Amino acid sequence: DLELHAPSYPWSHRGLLSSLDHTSIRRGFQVYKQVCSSCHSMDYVAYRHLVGVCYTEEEAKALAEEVEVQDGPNEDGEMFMRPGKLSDYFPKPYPNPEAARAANNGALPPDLSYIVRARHGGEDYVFSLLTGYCEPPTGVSLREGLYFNPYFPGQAIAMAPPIYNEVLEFDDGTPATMSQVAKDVCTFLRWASEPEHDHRKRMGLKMLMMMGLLLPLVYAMKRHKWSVLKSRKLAYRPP
Amino acid sequence: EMFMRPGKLSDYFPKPYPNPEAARAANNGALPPDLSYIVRARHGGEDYVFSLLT
Amino acid sequence: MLSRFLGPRYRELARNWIPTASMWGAVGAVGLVWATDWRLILDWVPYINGKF
Amino acid sequence: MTNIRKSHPLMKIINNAFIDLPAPSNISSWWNFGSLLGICLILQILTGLFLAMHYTSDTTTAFSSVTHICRDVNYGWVIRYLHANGASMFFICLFIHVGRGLYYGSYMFLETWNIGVVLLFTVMATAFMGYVLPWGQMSFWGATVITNLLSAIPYIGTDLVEWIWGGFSVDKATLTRFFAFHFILPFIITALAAVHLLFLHETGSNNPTGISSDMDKIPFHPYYTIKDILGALFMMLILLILVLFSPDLLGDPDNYTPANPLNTPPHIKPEWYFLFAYAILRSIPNKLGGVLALVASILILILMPMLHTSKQRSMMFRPLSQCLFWMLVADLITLTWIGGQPVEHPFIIIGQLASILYFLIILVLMPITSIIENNLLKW
Amino acid sequence: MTNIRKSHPLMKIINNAFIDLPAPSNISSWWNFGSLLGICLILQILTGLFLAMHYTSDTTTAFSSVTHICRDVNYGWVIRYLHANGASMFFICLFIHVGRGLYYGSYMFLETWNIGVVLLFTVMATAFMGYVLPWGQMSFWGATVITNLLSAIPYIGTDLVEWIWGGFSVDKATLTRFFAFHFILPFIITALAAVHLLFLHETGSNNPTGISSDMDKIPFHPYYTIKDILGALFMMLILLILVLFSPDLLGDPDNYTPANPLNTPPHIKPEWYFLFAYAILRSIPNKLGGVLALVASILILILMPMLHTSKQRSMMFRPLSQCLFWMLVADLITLTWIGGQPVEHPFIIIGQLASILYFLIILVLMPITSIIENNLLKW
Amino acid sequence: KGFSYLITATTTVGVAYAAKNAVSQFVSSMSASADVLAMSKIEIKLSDIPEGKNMAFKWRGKPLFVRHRTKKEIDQEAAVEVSQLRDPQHDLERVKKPEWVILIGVCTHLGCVPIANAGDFGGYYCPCHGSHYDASGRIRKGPAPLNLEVPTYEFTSDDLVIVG
Amino acid sequence: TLTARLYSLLFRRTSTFALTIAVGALFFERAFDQGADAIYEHINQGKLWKHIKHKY
Amino acid sequence: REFGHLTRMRHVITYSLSPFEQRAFPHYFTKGIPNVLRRTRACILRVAPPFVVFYLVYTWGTQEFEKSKRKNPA
Ligand code: HEC
Ligand code: HEM
Ligand code: HEM
Ligand code: HEM
Ligand code: HEM
Ligand code: FES
Repeated sequence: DLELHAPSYPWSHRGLLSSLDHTSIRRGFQVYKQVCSSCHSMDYVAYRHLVGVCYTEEEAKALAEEVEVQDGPNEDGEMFMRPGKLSDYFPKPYPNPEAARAANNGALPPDLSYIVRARHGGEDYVFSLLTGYCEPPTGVSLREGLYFNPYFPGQAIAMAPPIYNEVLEFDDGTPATMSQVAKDVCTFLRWASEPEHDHRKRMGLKMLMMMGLLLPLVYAMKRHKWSVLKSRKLAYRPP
Repeated sequence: EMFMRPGKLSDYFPKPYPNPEAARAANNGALPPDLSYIVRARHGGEDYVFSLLT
Repeated sequence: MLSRFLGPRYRELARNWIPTASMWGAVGAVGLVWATDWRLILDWVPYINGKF
Repeated sequence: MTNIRKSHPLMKIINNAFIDLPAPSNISSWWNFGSLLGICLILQILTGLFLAMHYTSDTTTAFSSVTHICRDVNYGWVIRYLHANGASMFFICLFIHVGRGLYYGSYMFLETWNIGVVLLFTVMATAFMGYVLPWGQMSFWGATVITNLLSAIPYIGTDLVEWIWGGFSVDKATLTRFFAFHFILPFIITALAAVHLLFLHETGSNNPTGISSDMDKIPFHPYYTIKDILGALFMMLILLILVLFSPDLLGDPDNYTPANPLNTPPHIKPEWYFLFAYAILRSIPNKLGGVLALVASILILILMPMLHTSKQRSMMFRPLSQCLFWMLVADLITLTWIGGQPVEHPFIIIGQLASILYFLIILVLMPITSIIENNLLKW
Repeated sequence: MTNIRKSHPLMKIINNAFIDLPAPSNISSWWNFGSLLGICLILQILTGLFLAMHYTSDTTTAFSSVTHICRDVNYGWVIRYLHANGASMFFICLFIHVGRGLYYGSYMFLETWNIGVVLLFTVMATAFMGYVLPWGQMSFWGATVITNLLSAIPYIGTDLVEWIWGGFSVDKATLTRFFAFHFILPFIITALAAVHLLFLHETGSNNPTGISSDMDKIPFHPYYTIKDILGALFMMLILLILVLFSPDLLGDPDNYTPANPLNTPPHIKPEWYFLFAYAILRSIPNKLGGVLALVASILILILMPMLHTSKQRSMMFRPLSQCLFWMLVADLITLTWIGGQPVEHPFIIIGQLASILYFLIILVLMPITSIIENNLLKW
Repeated sequence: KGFSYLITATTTVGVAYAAKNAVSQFVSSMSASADVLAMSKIEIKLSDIPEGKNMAFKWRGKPLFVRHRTKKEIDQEAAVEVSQLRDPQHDLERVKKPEWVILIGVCTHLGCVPIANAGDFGGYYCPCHGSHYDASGRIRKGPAPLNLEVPTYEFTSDDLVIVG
Repeated sequence: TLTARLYSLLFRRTSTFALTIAVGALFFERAFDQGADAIYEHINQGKLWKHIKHKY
Repeated sequence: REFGHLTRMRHVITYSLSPFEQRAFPHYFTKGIPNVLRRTRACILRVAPPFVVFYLVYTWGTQEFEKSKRKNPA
């Protein structure tokens, strides 16, 4: 039984006021769209979100133009194809959950829009799950078509090994190391479930300094006003 | 796949056209209004619709 | 009312309170421009137009 | 002619309630948690309204609406996490306030104490309603378990669960009625808080020493306004740290998964501020006994004025009772932790002992200890 | 020993409010409407809660949810039509109350009068906002027109309509924010009504004669409870007559149609209680002047305490003022009828003339008639 | 007094900054969200639309026709008078650049979509109740009460024309 | 003392006190925003979107 | 309960000074630190034990859970 608690990796964003690596965010969106998007969905995160965080405006426009998404009723009422735009959400795999479950043996690939914020462990858990596939030990022979992942609850996951070495050619020129790919996709997922991380830490900085000023001054005002009470020399002169 | 089964008491009334644009393109471009609230929506009530049909 | 406020000492009070009320008005105008971030006014002032 | 502060109708009430109210001169910081609570209401109500302007209560789109709030609305995540962590701080301040009232003998104010118990029940139900609204896995399943808990009532029990819970399971009707009740209740809380202050005012306030402070009353406005302002700013510090560095620190990650009636999460726990009762529910094996013990865990507060045997209202000069009170607090944290953990061998017995010790302190140990100290002080 | 009625704080407040409060004996039925309003408030709020328990604010479910309430929900149609006709009856009582205040010089209670004007504003806003919630053709289209009226405001005005709409036009964001504000506002109305009652209770009500009735005052509980009971029963008689025999009488049938933004309705009109000020808006050609006249048509109530010049507070002894008041009432009826009708010949000229006559009577004819009134009585 | 009040002044300016930076957050929250900004008010069209065509797109909540009005139909629109039109609207205010016409795609009679290159005059025809429309964007006559609505389009960079 | 001049000029009148507070807010918002943003970008150099657009 | 019907007091004199003449922090650290140390010495003797026994209980429960959840040789 038991379960591996994901080791606390030294993420660049793990700092109290340290942000995400936006280049890593772009390289992690690339791996998502290349291998992850073939079976997983991101729903809420749309092509418009990528503008200003990982991709520029025209790059995101081209990215949305590459994929064809399904648009509403035709002039005859036919449900037709159409090139994607920024307003469009991330295109999804097999349309209904039943088809996704049937195609992928009997398991539903969860949406990654919140997967790094819905699992106890977050980025550490996701990174360990991806780079943790190991040969099953003695006496724990699993099904056919199943794969032993110690970090997965139940130690029996339904993934064909997602990230293997030299799978995707990064546009920047970074090597296709399995660790590099896993780190990039993990950072992308952390951005995906927390699309305010940069601005949240900015507000944290501003609030910290603002009230590092405010507390001493408000306390000084309180002591200034209360100082009359805290210096009342009393007396008692009964006859 | 979307499978077809015999209707039951749970189901609402069947919709003759799959989507409204199909209905308009089928008839003349006009849309047959939903008959559920048609009487309560036209000034005159039933006396209106009857007067139309006759 | 009309006549009861139309007295010499009342205009004396008005003259006395013109500065404080007038520059309370300036306080309010500056506060409004500040709160709304009125670019029509804030553009001309130095060192703040850089925010735009 | 005359001062408007003490002549205008509304201004008279404001003056004699907050400006010139004679308050004890030596109230500690613990009393300040009163004002914070009220602030923690307003600060959280204003946020709560702004989510209501982007949250659709339909089950098929509640979670997507919440994600749209956190992802699309201008500064929506600020409002959402401020709301959640403000509820958490509201419960922190409520527990601290009840601890203050129990400690310094304020529970001898009777009417204010019972009104406070009613307020506690109302807000504690309101938070449970609010947790369901995002329609996450924990939201749906915790609502299922907590509502099914009511089925232990004899005879009419199931029928009541047929009524409150909408029949069926936790489904479309349940979400809408939970939203409506979640919206209406805090205004009732506001009215009851006004009644709470109204009952508090003619008695004054209980100073830490427990003695009457009628010979040292000071005006409220010059001192306690700025004191509670500083306290509210400290509460702002804690709330902003929570909201802005670890937004989901006091929360279950699985709530960020859309509710699915086809999969029970591995752990089914309510929010952290409910576990102190949840563990009690697990203490008694019987379902009805669990309901009764869980309700009595909060109903025991109104019995405190009756169970006061010490001749001293306060607790500053009662060291033996002080040890008992701190044992009670430690037992509360132990119960919370036990409720957090699942039901195996190491936790069942600890939870049972913690609940027994809780009740034994409140009804048995504290009055006997007070009598012992009265004897030990020649009275 | 002392009376719990007048020693317990809550009971003391209730006693001084409507148990032992002195009241004029010659109070006619025209004052009963006050209590009726309170009843028509509570009977509204409760019903609203139940409606909020089966309403999903969204452009894809609002009409469907309302239909589901009407048909499927056990006794849901009665709640829905109860709500609509209760809002209509609330406005009937509000208009009758304002007429009573004008007639018997009740605006001499300046603070109560101003608080009443604020309450009236809030009620109009609440009803306008609530009529959007069913999301019918009339709801959406009227909302578009009324909110777009704010575009006439200089400078900021255009941005405001983008702010209120939550975007480029009335859409789902506008619907949900309207739902949230429609929820919150009635409790603000309740608080303002409490303040309005406090201000009135300070000085006491005014009898139809206008002379002070301090010499002849009767306790409120033995008499003016059962009379208000009878008034509320009569109001219920009318209201359930409307709900149970002609449910969609005042409401436009076009609401019972999904809100399609591709088809403008034949005539866009607000409620019967909104058609008078909307006709005033129609009368003035200039857009900004139209909004100014619209807001002034209600804000002019605040000027009434200043415009009174006759030495008699009430109107029982001022027949010329009575004729002027009835001319004003007929003018308001004409405004409502014109607002119902389209802006064509001769409705344009009739609406314009009646719009001028409204302000001309309120600002000019009444004070000049009062001067002639005083001159006719040696004083 | 100067020092004791300087403490208060600095406290007050800090509180004012915080109060603005909170109330502005709330006010902008009630303002238009990002989705409507990035889905509705962006209507760039490439000049791929050739002469004499009406490829129509469903933007905001209505379709819109991008007419490539050629010289011929331009001079029919010029020749057609203004006065006897039901709601007189000359082609000048109807459209800025003669070669391209931007207008909504919902006939004002009861809705639907007017099919192009029909309606006796030539431009548009709503077949629901047979309302023919003026090619410039107006209506010469018919069941439809008034002319087709024209949006606040902009003609900048004709190759890439944005509609507001 | 400079503080004496401050109290005599800008602090004696409560209305000019409000004016001083308002102008102080005017300058202080911009100063704090610029300083905090500069600190933020200094800590996370080569990580924010502002530090990477140069390539694209 | 407003000022005036509060209590009866005689021969009590209270001396107070203007807030603009006293320093707002008279001997802040040099006097506060001994007082805080004294308060801690007074309260910790009765405050600490119940909280520390919670810590041993928590550690014991955690190790008991982990050892009972482990496999036994059989
Ligand atoms: C061709 C199929 C396929 C590919 C490629 C794939 N996945 Fe999955 N994934 C699945 C299936 C099937 C499941 C369901 C297994 C289960 O029940 O947990 C799954 C489950 C997951 C889970 C849920 C684990 C949990 O805790 O329950 C995460 C997280 C996940 N995938 C991330 C990824 C990431 C990150 C990548 C690539 C960078 C990836 N996947 C590539 C098919 C795939
Ligand atoms: C007693 C006071 C209240 C408490 C303690 C409270 C608590 C909560 C909590 C904990 C949630 C879940 C938040 C989350 O899971 O992220 C919630 C949801 C919600 N509450 Fe409240 N609430 C209160 C009053 C109100 C009020 C007055 C409103 C409306 C003005 C409101 C509107 C909402 C809405 C719309 C949601 C759903 C959106 C969301 O989950 O954040 N609540 N509430
Ligand atoms: C809705 C949340 C609550 C609010 C807004 C509230 C408000 C207040 C306020 C402002 C005070 C005065 C400050 C103080 O003495 O602490 C107070 C005092 C008091 N409250 Fe509450 N309260 C709340 C909940 C409770 C609860 C849960 C109880 C306990 C059952 C309670 C019982 C008391 C008592 C006994 C006092 C008197 C304290 C004293 O004078 O020593 N209140 N309340
Ligand atoms: C001040 C008293 C109130 C007035 C004047 C008022 C007015 C209205 C009106 C005119 C409608 C539209 C009725 C229609 O569809 O024809 C409406 C709908 C609604 N109101 Fe209210 N309302 C009041 C109080 C409340 C309260 C307190 C709530 C919340 C508890 C509420 C919730 C609703 C809901 C959910 C709807 C939509 C259902 C429907 O339209 O029938 N109302 N309101
Ligand atoms: C929210 C709706 C309202 C409620 C619940 C309400 C409540 C009451 C009640 C119960 C009375 C005593 C009975 C009576 O004199 O009729 C009263 C009196 C009064 N109300 Fe209102 N009122 C409301 C709206 C208004 C409005 C719109 C005005 C006018 C601006 C107004 C002005 C007055 C006046 C002048 C009196 C004193 C009448 C007299 O003493 O003869 N009220 N109000
Ligand atoms: S809708 Fe176009 S002709 Fe009737």
